Amino acid sequence: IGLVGKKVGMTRIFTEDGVSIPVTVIEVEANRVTQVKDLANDGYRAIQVTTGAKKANRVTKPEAGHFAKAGVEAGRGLWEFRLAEGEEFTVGQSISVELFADVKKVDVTGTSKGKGFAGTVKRWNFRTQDATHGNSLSHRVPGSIGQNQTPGKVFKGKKMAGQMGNERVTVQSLDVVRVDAERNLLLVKGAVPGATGSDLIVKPAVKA
Amino acid sequence: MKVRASVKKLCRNCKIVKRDGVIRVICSAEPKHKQRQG
Amino acid sequence: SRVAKAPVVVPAGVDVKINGQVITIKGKNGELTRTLNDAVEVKHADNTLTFGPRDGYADGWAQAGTARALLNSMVIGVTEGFTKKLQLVGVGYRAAVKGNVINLSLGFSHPVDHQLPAGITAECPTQTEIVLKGADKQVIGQVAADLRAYRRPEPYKGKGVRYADEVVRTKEAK
Amino acid sequence: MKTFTAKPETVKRDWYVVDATGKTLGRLATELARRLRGKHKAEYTPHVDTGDYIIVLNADKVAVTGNKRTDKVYYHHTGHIGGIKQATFEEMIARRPERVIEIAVKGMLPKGPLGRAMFRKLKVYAGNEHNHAAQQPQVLD
RNA sequence: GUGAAGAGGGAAACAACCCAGACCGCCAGCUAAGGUCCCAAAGUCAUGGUUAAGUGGGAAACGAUGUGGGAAGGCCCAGAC
RNA sequence: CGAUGUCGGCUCAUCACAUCCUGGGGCUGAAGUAGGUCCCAAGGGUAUGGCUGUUCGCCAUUUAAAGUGGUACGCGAGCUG
RNA sequence: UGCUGAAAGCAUCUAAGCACGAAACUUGCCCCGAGAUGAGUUCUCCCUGACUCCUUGAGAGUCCUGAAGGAACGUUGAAGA
Ligand SMILES: [K+]
Ligand SMILES: [Mg+2]
Ligand SMILES: [Mg+2]
Ligand SMILES: [Mg+2]
Ligand SMILES: [Mg+2]
Ligand SMILES: [Mg+2]
Ligand SMILES: [Mg+2]
Ligand SMILES: [Mg+2]
Ligand SMILES: [Mg+2]
Ligand SMILES: [Mg+2]
Ligand SMILES: [Mg+2]
Ligand SMILES: [Mg+2]
Ligand SMILES: [Mg+2]
Ligand SMILES: [Mg+2]
Ligand SMILES: [Mg+2]
Ligand SMILES: [Mg+2]
Ligand SMILES: [Mg+2]
Ligand SMILES: [Mg+2]
Ligand SMILES: [Mg+2]
Ligand SMILES: [Mg+2]
Ligand SMILES: [Mg+2]
Ligand SMILES: [Mg+2]
Ligand SMILES: [Mg+2]
Ligand SMILES: [Mg+2]
Ligand SMILES: [Mg+2]
Ligand SMILES: [Mg+2]
Ligand SMILES: [Mg+2]
Ligand SMILES: [Mg+2]
Ligand SMILES: [Mg+2]
Ligand SMILES: [Mg+2]
Ligand SMILES: [Mg+2]
Ligand SMILES: [Mg+2]
Ligand SMILES: [Mg+2]
Ligand SMILES: [Mg+2]
Ligand SMILES: [Mg+2]
Ligand SMILES: [Mg+2]
Ligand SMILES: [Mg+2]
Ligand SMILES: [Mg+2]
Ligand SMILES: [Mg+2]
Ligand SMILES: [Mg+2]
Ligand SMILES: [Mg+2]
Ligand SMILES: [Mg+2]
Ligand SMILES: [Mg+2]
Ligand SMILES: [Mg+2]
Ligand SMILES: [Mg+2]
Ligand SMILES: [Mg+2]
Ligand SMILES: [Mg+2]
Ligand SMILES: [Mg+2]
Ligand SMILES: [Mg+2]
Ligand SMILES: [Mg+2]
Ligand SMILES: [Mg+2]
Ligand SMILES: [Mg+2]
Ligand SMILES: [Mg+2]
Ligand SMILES: [Mg+2]
Ligand SMILES: [Mg+2]
Ligand SMILES: [Mg+2]
Ligand SMILES: [Mg+2]
Ligand SMILES: [Mg+2]
Ligand SMILES: [Mg+2]
Ligand SMILES: [Mg+2]
Ligand SMILES: [Mg+2]
Ligand SMILES: [Mg+2]
Ligand SMILES: [Mg+2]
Ligand SMILES: [Mg+2]
Ligand SMILES: [Mg+2]
Ligand SMILES: [Mg+2]
Ligand SMILES: [Mg+2]
Ligand SMILES: [Mg+2]
Ligand SMILES: [Mg+2]
Ligand SMILES: [Mg+2]
Ligand SMILES: [Mg+2]
Ligand SMILES: [Mg+2]
Ligand SMILES: [Mg+2]
Ligand SMILES: [Mg+2]
Ligand SMILES: [Mg+2]
Ligand SMILES: [Mg+2]
Ligand SMILES: [Mg+2]
Ligand SMILES: [Mg+2]
Ligand SMILES: [Mg+2]
Ligand SMILES: [Mg+2]
Ligand SMILES: [Mg+2]
Ligand SMILES: [Mg+2]
Ligand SMILES: [Mg+2]
Ligand SMILES: [Mg+2]
Ligand SMILES: [Mg+2]
Ligand SMILES: [Mg+2]
Ligand SMILES: [Mg+2]
Ligand SMILES: [Mg+2]
Ligand SMILES: [Mg+2]
Ligand SMILES: [Mg+2]
Ligand SMILES: [Mg+2]
Ligand SMILES: [Mg+2]
Ligand SMILES: [Mg+2]
Ligand SMILES: [Mg+2]
Ligand SMILES: [Mg+2]
Ligand SMILES: [Mg+2]
Ligand SMILES: [Mg+2]
Ligand SMILES: [Mg+2]
Ligand SMILES: [Mg+2]
Ligand SMILES: [Mg+2]
Ligand SMILES: [Mg+2]
Ligand SMILES: [Mg+2]
Ligand SMILES: [Mg+2]
Ligand SMILES: [Mg+2]
Ligand SMILES: [Mg+2]
Ligand SMILES: [Mg+2]
Ligand SMILES: [Mg+2]
Ligand SMILES: [Mg+2]
Ligand SMILES: [Mg+2]
Ligand SMILES: [Mg+2]
Ligand SMILES: [Mg+2]
Ligand SMILES: [Mg+2]
Ligand SMILES: [Mg+2]
Ligand SMILES: [Mg+2]
Ligand SMILES: [Mg+2]
Ligand SMILES: [Mg+2]
Ligand SMILES: [Mg+2]
Ligand SMILES: [Mg+2]
Ligand SMILES: [Mg+2]
Ligand SMILES: [Mg+2]
Ligand SMILES: [Mg+2]
Ligand SMILES: [Mg+2]
Ligand SMILES: [Mg+2]
Ligand SMILES: [Mg+2]
Ligand SMILES: [Mg+2]
Ligand SMILES: [Mg+2]
Ligand SMILES: [Mg+2]
Ligand SMILES: [Mg+2]
Ligand SMILES: [Mg+2]
Ligand SMILES: [Mg+2]
Ligand SMILES: [Mg+2]
Ligand SMILES: [Mg+2]
Ligand SMILES: [Mg+2]
Ligand SMILES: [Mg+2]
Ligand SMILES: [Mg+2]
Ligand SMILES: [Mg+2]
Ligand SMILES: [Mg+2]
Ligand SMILES: [Mg+2]
Ligand SMILES: [Mg+2]
Repeated sequence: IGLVGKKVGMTRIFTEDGVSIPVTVIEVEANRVTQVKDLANDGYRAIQVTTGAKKANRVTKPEAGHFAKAGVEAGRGLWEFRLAEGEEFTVGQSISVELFADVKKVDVTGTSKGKGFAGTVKRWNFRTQDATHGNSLSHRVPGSIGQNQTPGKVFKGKKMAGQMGNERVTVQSLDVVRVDAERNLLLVKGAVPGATGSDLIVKPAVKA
Repeated sequence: MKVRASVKKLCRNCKIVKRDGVIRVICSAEPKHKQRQG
Repeated sequence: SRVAKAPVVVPAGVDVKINGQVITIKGKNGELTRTLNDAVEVKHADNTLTFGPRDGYADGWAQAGTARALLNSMVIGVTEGFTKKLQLVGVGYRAAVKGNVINLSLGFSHPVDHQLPAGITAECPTQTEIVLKGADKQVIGQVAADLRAYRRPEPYKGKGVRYADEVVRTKEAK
Repeated sequence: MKTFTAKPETVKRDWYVVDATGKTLGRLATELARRLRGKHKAEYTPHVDTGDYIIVLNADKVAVTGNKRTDKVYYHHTGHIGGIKQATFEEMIARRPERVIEIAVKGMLPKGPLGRAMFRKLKVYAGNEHNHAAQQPQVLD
């Protein structure tokens, strides 16, 4: 199915033969089920979960009630996962990191680090025009953005300057290294999106 | 096969057929005489 | 026209039924069903079957003459049961049947397990020969055509899967 | 002497059902578009939406002559750099059977606010069941 | 001949093509070109055929047991193809 | 003509298919390897240098390939000159 | 490329019918996405006081109540012009 977990930086695991494998330390606390959606009411089968612990004043009543419907404590944020027909869960159940004990690889989804207003050099890997040889006020500019009279217009999806990052991105089929049950951790090989403290939706690899 | 615009019966065993709109000249003796179109 | 004007004989122990246009012929080998074309009109007249072209429709004789020649084969199928004799030519080529799955080894890196749709009875008198039987000419012919299509005759040594009746043109090296 | 024009407030709109099973697409779509517009009514006014509400159930079972089941194509652009998407009459029914009658009627209705207003009147459906039992939609042929 | 110096209806849009020459008004009727299932006024008109290619709704030499009409020309009961 | 900046390069591209590579097929004077030609196929990919303002071209060395064209012989209120 | 099979005693992949068949096409993978005005669904939360007036209209008031929640303000951020 999948679990929600905060990103807690990166380390490396030295294997006894020698190889130092770079790992991202994902803390994955008891992900507790707030709601179970089904075909009769909703038209699809899914589960809504929660994690962490939000201060009671910060949780509003429309969500304070929503948690009382289930019986669980008010976790910070809510996320949904689609069920793969066979499995079925109940409201108030606590899903832990032990689900990834069996799996080998995982897709990790997160929110990428915000680079703000980025230019075409950084954003789209555009080439910087000649830094000298007569160049006038146009080193890092995009150059042309179209043709002439024929279109007489710029085409849609033209690669231009704009907001870069702060977008949800997915890294697929990262190899799981260690699944720590006692500290509630999930060590995955490589790097996953977002900064330390950003939330990560970790789930089993669709590309098997 | 050939896709010439003027297919014709080359040898004796050549046979004209209209498959899916297109005229074809299928042959038993020589596969060289197999030809489409026209 | 000419085929259409030649009644199909129906031997004893061959239950024929005409559900409007949907024909059902049951026999000893297998029960066969044929959804026939709307332009054809078919009836029972004495022992034999009759196939008439419908008035109003453009191409009748062509459609009916087909029904005739189909049901002719359909009656022979349920009575006798058709067979096809395939042979595998070339060293290292092997054919062995386990149940309803033909294990073809045809010089590949993986032994090819061909499945048999419908009532098709597969046999092997020798290790390099496949004799398969059944009710329909259609399914037999197709199965045979796939079993062939895995390795067609090489026009040099005649290597591959061949029909027994088929002649193959080989040529010299140049 | 100031001839009659149908005043919206006074327009008494009616509900209908049409089973499109085995019907010719265009010949259905036409007779729909004539009704939706309110041509059949003797108080027809071109600037007022006088026509009737229609429910077209069993849209997927609509019939077409010749080889148009495969040959008839429905093109549309995505508004993108080189994005021209086509879908044949089969492929269209495989994904979205409502779109077939929709597009066949929309082309036959006028183009503009009232034309879009008289499209809304139409209610296409893939399944035989319709949830507009509340209006007592009478049978039309 | 038309435009130039002529509006109006038709030919999708289209000075010169087809129809036709605006003195002004009317919420009258008959017709021209061109049209009459829907966009859009009027035939889902009548009868007899053709077309199966979506031809109609761009094109040649040449190619083809497509498919309709015809007018002829090669054989039978010694039974031809 | 009361001004539509004309070659080449850079930057940025986009479409066509008459396909250079990669994918699927027919024939072959197709043993295999490698071709030859033809057919369908536009998803993606498609050199770096020397010389010259060059486009092109020749040459050196790579590459699976180093496609042919349209886009004001694309692109100067984007650069160069 | 075939299978069965006429029209056309046969023959032939097709006219009924039936199987295969590619980086193309539709999905599958990632992202945005109910302003999808056709504005979908689920879930939770909150408001349960009176009087006038008239053309008794989806009306206009007059005090009284001000909720859920939001915005504003502050400290700010691996968010950001
Ligand atoms: K607030
Ligand atoms: Mg619930
Ligand atoms: Mg759904
Ligand atoms: Mg606290
Ligand atoms: Mg408080
Ligand atoms: Mg808040
Ligand atoms: Mg969310
Ligand atoms: Mg989602
Ligand atoms: Mg996310
Ligand atoms: Mg940031
Ligand atoms: Mg960069
Ligand atoms: Mg980068
Ligand atoms: Mg550079
Ligand atoms: Mg540079
Ligand atoms: Mg300068
Ligand atoms: Mg300067
Ligand atoms: Mg400078
Ligand atoms: Mg300046
Ligand atoms: Mg310019
Ligand atoms: Mg324009
Ligand atoms: Mg891996
Ligand atoms: Mg050609
Ligand atoms: Mg074909
Ligand atoms: Mg594309
Ligand atoms: Mg003059
Ligand atoms: Mg005029
Ligand atoms: Mg005029
Ligand atoms: Mg006009
Ligand atoms: Mg014209
Ligand atoms: Mg003109
Ligand atoms: Mg005009
Ligand atoms: Mg005239
Ligand atoms: Mg006059
Ligand atoms: Mg005059
Ligand atoms: Mg006059
Ligand atoms: Mg007047
Ligand atoms: Mg009169
Ligand atoms: Mg009149
Ligand atoms: Mg006329
Ligand atoms: Mg006409
Ligand atoms: Mg119009
Ligand atoms: Mg109009
Ligand atoms: Mg008009
Ligand atoms: Mg009309
Ligand atoms: Mg009628
Ligand atoms: Mg009639
Ligand atoms: Mg007729
Ligand atoms: Mg014509
Ligand atoms: Mg043409
Ligand atoms: Mg000719
Ligand atoms: Mg000819
Ligand atoms: Mg004829
Ligand atoms: Mg003729
Ligand atoms: Mg005749
Ligand atoms: Mg005559
Ligand atoms: Mg005659
Ligand atoms: Mg000037
Ligand atoms: Mg001037
Ligand atoms: Mg000027
Ligand atoms: Mg100029
Ligand atoms: Mg110049
Ligand atoms: Mg240069
Ligand atoms: Mg250069
Ligand atoms: Mg570029
Ligand atoms: Mg093309
Ligand atoms: Mg060529
Ligand atoms: Mg090459
Ligand atoms: Mg490759
Ligand atoms: Mg291959
Ligand atoms: Mg090839
Ligand atoms: Mg090949
Ligand atoms: Mg080869
Ligand atoms: Mg090799
Ligand atoms: Mg050679
Ligand atoms: Mg080659
Ligand atoms: Mg050629
Ligand atoms: Mg091509
Ligand atoms: Mg293209
Ligand atoms: Mg390309
Ligand atoms: Mg492309
Ligand atoms: Mg494309
Ligand atoms: Mg694709
Ligand atoms: Mg790319
Ligand atoms: Mg390139
Ligand atoms: Mg060079
Ligand atoms: Mg030098
Ligand atoms: Mg070299
Ligand atoms: Mg090489
Ligand atoms: Mg090579
Ligand atoms: Mg080469
Ligand atoms: Mg080329
Ligand atoms: Mg070129
Ligand atoms: Mg152009
Ligand atoms: Mg051009
Ligand atoms: Mg040019
Ligand atoms: Mg030019
Ligand atoms: Mg050019
Ligand atoms: Mg230029
Ligand atoms: Mg160019
Ligand atoms: Mg330029
Ligand atoms: Mg500038
Ligand atoms: Mg200078
Ligand atoms: Mg100079
Ligand atoms: Mg046959
Ligand atoms: Mg004939
Ligand atoms: Mg055959
Ligand atoms: Mg299938
Ligand atoms: Mg298939
Ligand atoms: Mg193939
Ligand atoms: Mg493959
Ligand atoms: Mg594949
Ligand atoms: Mg690939
Ligand atoms: Mg998304
Ligand atoms: Mg959304
Ligand atoms: Mg989403
Ligand atoms: Mg909504
Ligand atoms: Mg929304
Ligand atoms: Mg908008
Ligand atoms: Mg919508
Ligand atoms: Mg609605
Ligand atoms: Mg009250
Ligand atoms: Mg009151
Ligand atoms: Mg008033
Ligand atoms: Mg009110
Ligand atoms: Mg009131
Ligand atoms: Mg009130
Ligand atoms: Mg108060
Ligand atoms: Mg108070
Ligand atoms: Mg207040
Ligand atoms: Mg207050
Ligand atoms: Mg209070
Ligand atoms: Mg408050
Ligand atoms: Mg509050
Ligand atoms: Mg909020
Ligand atoms: Mg706030
Ligand atoms: Mg705001
Ligand atoms: Mg602030
Ligand atoms: Mg600060
Ligand atoms: Mg700051």
